[PDB]
Amino acid sequence: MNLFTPRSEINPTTTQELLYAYTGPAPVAYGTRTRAVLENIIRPYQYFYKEPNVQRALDIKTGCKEPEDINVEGPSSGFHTASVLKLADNFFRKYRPAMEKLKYWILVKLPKLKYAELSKGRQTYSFIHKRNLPAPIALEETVEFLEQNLRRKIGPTLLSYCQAIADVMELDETTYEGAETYTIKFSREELWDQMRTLNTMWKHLERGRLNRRTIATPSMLIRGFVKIVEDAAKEILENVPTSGVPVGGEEKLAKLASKQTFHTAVTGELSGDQEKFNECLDPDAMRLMWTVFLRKLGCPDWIMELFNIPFMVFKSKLADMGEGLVYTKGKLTDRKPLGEMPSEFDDLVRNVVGNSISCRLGMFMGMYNLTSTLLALISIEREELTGSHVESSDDFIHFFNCKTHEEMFKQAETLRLTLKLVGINMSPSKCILISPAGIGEFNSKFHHRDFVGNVATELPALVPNGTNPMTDLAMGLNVIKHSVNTGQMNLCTGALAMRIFNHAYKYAYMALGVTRRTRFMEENAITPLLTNQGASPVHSFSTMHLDEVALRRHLGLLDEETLRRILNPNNPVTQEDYSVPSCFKYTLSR
Amino acid sequence: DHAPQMRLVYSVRKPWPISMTPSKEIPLVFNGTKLKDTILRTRANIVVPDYWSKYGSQTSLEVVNAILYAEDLKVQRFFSTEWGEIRYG
Amino acid sequence: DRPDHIDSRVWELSETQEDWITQVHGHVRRVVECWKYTICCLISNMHTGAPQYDVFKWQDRSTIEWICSKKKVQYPERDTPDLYDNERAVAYKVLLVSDLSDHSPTSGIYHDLAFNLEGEAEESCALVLRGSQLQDIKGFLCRALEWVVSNNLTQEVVETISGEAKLQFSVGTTFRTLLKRDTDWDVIPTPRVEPNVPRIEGRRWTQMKKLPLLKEKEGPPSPWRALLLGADSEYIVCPPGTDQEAISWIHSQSEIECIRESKSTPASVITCLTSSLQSFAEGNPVRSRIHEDIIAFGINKKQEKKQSASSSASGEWKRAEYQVEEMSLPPWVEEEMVLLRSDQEDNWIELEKNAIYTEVDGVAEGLVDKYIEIVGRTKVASVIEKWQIAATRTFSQLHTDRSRITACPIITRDPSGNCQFWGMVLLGPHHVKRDTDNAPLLIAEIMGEDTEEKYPKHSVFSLKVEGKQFLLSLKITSFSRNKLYTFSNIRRVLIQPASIYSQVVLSRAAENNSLNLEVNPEIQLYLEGAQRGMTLYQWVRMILCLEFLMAIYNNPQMEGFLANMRRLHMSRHAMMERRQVFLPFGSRPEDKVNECIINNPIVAYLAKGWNSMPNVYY
RNA sequence: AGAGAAAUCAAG
RNA sequence: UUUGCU
Repeated sequence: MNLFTPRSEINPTTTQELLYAYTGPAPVAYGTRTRAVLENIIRPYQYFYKEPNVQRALDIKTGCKEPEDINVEGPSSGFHTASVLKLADNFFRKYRPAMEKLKYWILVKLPKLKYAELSKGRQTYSFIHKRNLPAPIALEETVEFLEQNLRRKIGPTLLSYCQAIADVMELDETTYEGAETYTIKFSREELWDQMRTLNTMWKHLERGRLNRRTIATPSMLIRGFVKIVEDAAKEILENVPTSGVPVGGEEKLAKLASKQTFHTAVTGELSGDQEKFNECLDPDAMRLMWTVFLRKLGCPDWIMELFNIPFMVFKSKLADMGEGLVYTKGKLTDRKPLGEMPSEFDDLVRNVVGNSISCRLGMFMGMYNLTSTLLALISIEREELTGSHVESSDDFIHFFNCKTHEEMFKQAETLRLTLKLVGINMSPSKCILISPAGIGEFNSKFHHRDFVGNVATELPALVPNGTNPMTDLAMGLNVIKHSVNTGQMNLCTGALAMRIFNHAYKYAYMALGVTRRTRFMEENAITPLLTNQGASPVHSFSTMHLDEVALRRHLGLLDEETLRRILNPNNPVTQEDYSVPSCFKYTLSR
Repeated sequence: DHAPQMRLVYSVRKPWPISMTPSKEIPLVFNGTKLKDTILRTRANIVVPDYWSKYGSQTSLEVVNAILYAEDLKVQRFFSTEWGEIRYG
Repeated sequence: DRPDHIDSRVWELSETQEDWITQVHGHVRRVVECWKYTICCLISNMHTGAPQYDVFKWQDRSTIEWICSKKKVQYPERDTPDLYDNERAVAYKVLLVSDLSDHSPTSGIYHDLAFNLEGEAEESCALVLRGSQLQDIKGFLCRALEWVVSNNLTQEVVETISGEAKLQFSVGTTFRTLLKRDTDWDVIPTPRVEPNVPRIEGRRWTQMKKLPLLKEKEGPPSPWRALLLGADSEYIVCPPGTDQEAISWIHSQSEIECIRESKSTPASVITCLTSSLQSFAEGNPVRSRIHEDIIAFGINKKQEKKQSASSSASGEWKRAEYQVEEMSLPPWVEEEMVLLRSDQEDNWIELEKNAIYTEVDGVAEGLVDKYIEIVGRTKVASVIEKWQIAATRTFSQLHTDRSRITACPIITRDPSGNCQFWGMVLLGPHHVKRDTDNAPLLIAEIMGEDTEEKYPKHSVFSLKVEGKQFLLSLKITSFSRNKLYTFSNIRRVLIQPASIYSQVVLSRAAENNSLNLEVNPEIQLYLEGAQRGMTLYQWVRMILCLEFLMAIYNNPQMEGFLANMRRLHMSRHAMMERRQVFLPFGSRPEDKVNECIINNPIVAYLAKGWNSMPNVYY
């Protein structure tokens, strides 16, 4: 590790990219996820009271509590209603033009949203087939079920989809005609349970953690409301300087890094992450914040009901427990659902509903990212906190500019306390304040003085995508160029990545050594003229964006006869991608 | 979708990886190498594009220029630009 | 009193064109009408020689009649048009609506030119007009919307240009009952509590005076656990030829006898190797199952262990708890680091150079060439090539279910063409249904030296080829397909050390304002104490070796350790600059680091390296 | 046996 | 399933 700590030429911040092993295989999660899911579900209740009382905390509907119950030494799970109201009002009053842009989105963009965009999400657990299916098929099935049970043609607009859902929910019972004609029945309670059931799954390939953690997805019946709320959150977040949303992070971080006083004040840089970020928030606080925003916006009442419905359904959620907890009887091993045998999660046995567990507090990762970020950001608004703040969901960096060290420490503790106030706990061991400011880390970007190194979380897969030679070359060069101009690779590393990708791409298409393709080209005297044919590369660091065929033609490496043979549209081999069609644009069988 | 990415090397090395439409301009065998498969679109091997590049049916240069105009514009724009003395600082 | 993008004459005319105070909207109506007339003026400002168009609205009916008589058109009184192109003799009304696409035909008398609120226009209308006027209209409407949002008139403007909206959502009664089951508030929450932010008594922030120490675990030294070997990898040199010829040559001249037998890899398993080699010499990498294969690839071991466990079913069910066996930094990590940076007589990184067209291209290619020359002739490069070849050949045989033993030789070639047999990888009978399934492998490799404590589970045999002696280590492994694919392109490990080298060289060039691609200054590091630094080339080589080992030993422990060590690296950097590090209440980053120090020998090596550095800066 | 890590493969 | 990335 001392080898990664330079003391000359460069600094440890420069070598921060060495503290990465993404070139190795990412870990995977094995077998049952029930333990992780139950731990995530039980964490909120153990933190609600300073003295862990899970049973007493299992009856709380709205996770609201007085400031006397907020644990300032450990994680807290509740929220302060009055604090949430006042902070949301302050956020509205500060970023008023952002509120105006949100109102424009609501009064113009929101009505025209098309429900087809709902078919671009994770695999959905159909409430009829009882098995996960891709998003488009699940959307089609849900739409057909709605039309069959309502006897109407649901309009293309997304609000029509949401109103259709809210109407079917009024039906005392529903039926679905399968298609293979098999009938399926639903009681109002059964459909309500299906809609409020979140299906869990391991988060695979997640680097940077020792323990595997799960994620959850909602049903297709409530995904419309979730999309509406998330789009509104994105629209508001795009117009605030405190957000970490995928915005011009270079400009934002450079602007905050340049911030300095007249050299007499005290500057501090606090880099941190929130602990149990999802496992402490309460949807009631989120919906109250949204309601405050909308009411201050002068929005109609049906808009507020539409925005509140998804959080209401999330409050009465049902988390899928997976397969069960593992038990051993001597040398055997068996999975058993919670309830049959004693376990550390016995307190939650009363919440079991079939194979799903009911929980009102807490949240699951991967459902409300932008709303959680908004909830975190509203906390920062108050007179005490006069510093800058950037938040990307669970990561955050704050810049204090105070008159004295005492004011800086008071502001830091006030920031921590306010986050606790809205239900967000900064991981004390993961929070570090440097004074004077100048050194920090945030969103895998490491800032030192006036230099921000954007360390890539993952290396680009420097291999062909598998579509076809021309498309693969174009995509790979584009990926390398994007990773270069984002600061993740300088010119030398960009050229090296180009060479590595070139070698991998040539190998994948049998052009590097003695193969069937090269043997055929040698026997019949087919001089290699393209990169995938074995010809020397024509692209360079400066020409990573051009197309290979045009570049070769301009440089004289391709002749009019070869171009006419290659670019003949009558060849039987024919099928952002800007590769011109050619005989080398074939399609693989399987 | 990493599935095609991890299947390319195996896919390319299959006996008949390429799928192409039937066409008599592609011979059954050339110099002792089987090109197309008359299985019950048809299937061809990875050497078919190279054989075409060497012996395909040439098209009019007008079609080539029409196809390549968009990318040649960018190539010419790049090569026409003049880059000043590279600095260090 | 007026937007900065509104002129005076148009403003005064709009104020006097109608009685705006008797309508629902007293202000925004004037603004939108002025916007329409300003668009008309801007479009009519341009010319071909005559002006492109001409303003018609807001003028007396006399000119309307004159134009109708002359310019071959008729204009009624109800909805007077605004624009008319004489070059095309077509009448257009430039109306702006919020609906970018939905433009219902109000009338079929003439074509209608509907424009978006943000500047856009219809689907098949902007083509007729030129480009500059479209850009002007876009900019004007963008500025209009900017002013509207600045003055909080979004809803008023939407009402003005869209009439009135409607309640497009409603919630039933039973659905409300369902929704209000698990929350104390109604669908529209109205907590009857005055908004207020209370004051909470927190805890003070402690200073980090000294950097923490990482726990060093005790127990058996960690043995080698990578897929293949590292610095202890060798090869047999064979005459040039195909893989089949090289394997046949190896098989013909080979007397294999066990030196050291491990219980995990019984010596009988050697029969699975030779029988495979022979088959690969005859042109059939896939071979029929034999008796020894059962032990080699754990065939039916699932049922065997199921029965051996059910035999002890007399007991009570207990919550299955797991224990990961702690282990200490084995002594072979430093030896591996030393041997990985040893020199080689050949360059093992032969990547085709890119083309050079620009000075930047030349500089980049020079930097890459220098880096390859620096790290190309090291043992680590040869081991990387061996790993990549082995992983590729093994992963290419996992795309179809197979109940027969496959042969995947590890053979490279020197520039002269001589074959280099690093070893062999036999793939057992596999049925790949999930991409994360563990395929069974019997991996044989050529070793340089054998250590029982380092390779406890390997069986080492002697191998005599034309007099020359070699050690052949056999290991019964089970490896994931995903990890095999990841190692199939392990060549990416060369990027990070390349990043460090290029950054150092470019920093020196900037400081001197003149690139020197042959500079290797002294890098001061916290070394044992005998020396106080290293050259840039040696440091790059050491970084490459350590990064290769980290990639090979990348598991959740390594990921967590590296993720949680960045905080302490930043803290050390801050202390080195005489900055101050402050911590919240009950903070212990060292605990987060220590949670991930259990088994990984490379993690233990890095932790020991961290502990050796000074933990106080004065 | 083995791979591995908080629980799964070593077929069905 | 025929076997050649320094």
